[PDB]
Amino acid sequence: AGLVDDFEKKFNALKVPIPEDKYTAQVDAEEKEDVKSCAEFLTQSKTRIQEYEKELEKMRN
Amino acid sequence: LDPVQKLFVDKIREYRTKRQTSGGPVDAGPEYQQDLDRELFKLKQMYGKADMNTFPNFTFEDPKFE
Repeated sequence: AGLVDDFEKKFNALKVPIPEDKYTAQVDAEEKEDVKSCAEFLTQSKTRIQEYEKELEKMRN
Repeated sequence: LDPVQKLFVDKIREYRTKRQTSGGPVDAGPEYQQDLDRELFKLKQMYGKADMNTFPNFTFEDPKFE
């Protein structure tokens, strides 16, 4: 006896650890590559794309 | 027969006697012990040699991620 009581109090009083990030810079590494997708690549690309449409109009016509 | 309870008396007596003279295997003598000692070890084997008067606690970590 008294062992269970020891373990009991210690268990109820106790908290176990937690597990934690190695990486929440990945979260951000996105928005940077997302800048890559849009502005950097988007804009120059967008301009080309648009032009072809208008182009196609006249070359249909 | 007729004695119902007078028999139970006869049985009863020795139960108290042994308890009020506790020591070894109780009037049994060593013979109970010799079995007991093995049996107690065997049960330890079923749970391994982990102490039962200790409280366990450890930490736990992390691995590769994506």
